[PDB]
Amino acid sequence: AMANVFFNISINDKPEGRIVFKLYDEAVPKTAKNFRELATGQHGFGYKDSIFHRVIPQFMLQGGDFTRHNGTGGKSIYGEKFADENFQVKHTKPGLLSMANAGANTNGSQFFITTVPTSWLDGKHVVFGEVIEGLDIVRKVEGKGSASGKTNATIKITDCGTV
Amino acid sequence: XLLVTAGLVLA
Repeated sequence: AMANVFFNISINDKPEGRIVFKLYDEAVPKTAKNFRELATGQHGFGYKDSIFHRVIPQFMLQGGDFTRHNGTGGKSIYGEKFADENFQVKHTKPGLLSMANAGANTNGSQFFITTVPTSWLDGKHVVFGEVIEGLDIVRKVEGKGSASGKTNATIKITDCGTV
Repeated sequence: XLLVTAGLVLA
C-alpha cells in the first residue's frame, strides 16, 4: 500500500536497467493499488514479460497490454475494467504515469509514461504516479518509437515488482 | 491528434 514499483527494461533483449516509480496512493489509492499489484504479479498475472506496444516521440510510452500486446487488451485486478477514480493530478511534467482508456470508466491495465506535459489529457486520463529513477531509460525507449507509435525494437519489461 | 486510447486509436 506504499512501496515504490520497479520495471527492468530490455531493448531487443539488451538490459537497459531499472525504472522506479513513486505512486500517488494518497490521491488515487485504487488506481495505484492496481498498478502495484499488476507489477508484483501477486494475482498470477501482470506486467512481467509484457511490452511497450505504442511509443510516440515527444509524447509518451504506452504499455501494459499483457493479454494482447497491441492495445486491444489488458485487465485490472478488479476485473476487465474499473472506474475513473478521479482526475485531481494533472499531466504537468515528463515522467508521469497515467491510465490509458477507451472512454469513461474503462481503466484496465494499460498505462502510459509521459515524456512531455500532456495537459490536453487532464480530466480524461487518471494520473497516478511518477518516475523517480530511470527517466534516461524512458528517453532511450522513446527514441525507438515513431509518429505512428510503431517501435523498431522490442521493448520488454523483463522483471517488475516492488522495491 | 495526441490520444492514449486502449483499441479505437484516434487522430
